[PDB]
Amino acid sequence: QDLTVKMTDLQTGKPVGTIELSQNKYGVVFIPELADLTPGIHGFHIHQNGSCASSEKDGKVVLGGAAGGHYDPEHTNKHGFPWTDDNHKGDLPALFVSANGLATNPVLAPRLTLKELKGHAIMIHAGGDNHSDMPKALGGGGARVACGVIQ
Amino acid sequence: QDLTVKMTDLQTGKPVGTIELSQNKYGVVFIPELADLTPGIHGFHIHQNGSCASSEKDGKVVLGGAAGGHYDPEHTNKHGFPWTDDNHKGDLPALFVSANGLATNPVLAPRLTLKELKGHAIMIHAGGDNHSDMPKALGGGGARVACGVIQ
Ligand SMILES: [Cu+2]
Ligand SMILES: [Cu+2]
Ligand SMILES: [Zn+2]
Ligand SMILES: [Zn+2]
Repeated sequence: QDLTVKMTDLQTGKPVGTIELSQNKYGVVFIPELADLTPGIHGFHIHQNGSCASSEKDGKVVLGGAAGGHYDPEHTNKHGFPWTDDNHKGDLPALFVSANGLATNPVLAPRLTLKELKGHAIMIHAGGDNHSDMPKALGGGGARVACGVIQ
Repeated sequence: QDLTVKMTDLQTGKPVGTIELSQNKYGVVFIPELADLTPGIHGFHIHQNGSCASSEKDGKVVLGGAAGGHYDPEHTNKHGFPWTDDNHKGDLPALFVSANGLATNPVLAPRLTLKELKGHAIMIHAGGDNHSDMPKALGGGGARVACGVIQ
């Protein structure tokens, strides 16, 4: 264990739980303890800016848009797998949400370190993540439903 | 990519798809392409013996029991996480099965290598995997539903 990240639903504004971040010899483990999520597989990524506030795009509101794009320190400008290097370092494996709307399945990011995560935002999307920009950009994650700033 | 493992349902005996095994700098990636599985999270582990045949335990039939216990080359005799060392090296992250009964979400095992996998069995269980022997042994995976021998 190490860091505790408070997550909040963007649409409702109410807290949905926390995610514990820990560093180990194989990378960063994300241990979720969230509730009230839509059952299924969800896009899960680290974003650039440390904010969950809404942004604005061509006259339309973007929930959690202030977080910016996917954390991409090497400027790959591509969405990929958590085990591939030529893509966003913030690409995490998808988060599993069971029928009861709970997310407790831990996940690991081999290309990340805890230290570099400080000041960034953890994002959970409505759609899944096929780890590619096609047929849909950013793995088809779609809108941002839950978000939290890494302290 | 590298190896293709044919998976078959133990109860029905009919094929359920394949799992592609590939080696990369971070470990072994398991890319599933399975169908006809019960929606939800499933225990996913590498077992000792290279057989999916049934075994016998105190007069009761054990589907896929010929596969033996979880691959544990260091004899830890404990069930754990894919990123912890003091437990079965065959402990993989859980497999996600969507509502449509399909399993396509790729998963990685940082403690494994392709070469050592040859001759072992890939197992999918009915229950999930909380990566511990409690409250239920072997992460609560329960019975074995799908199995395949690594060539
Ligand atoms: Cu994202
Ligand atoms: Cu098993
Ligand atoms: Zn990305
Ligand atoms: Zn095990």
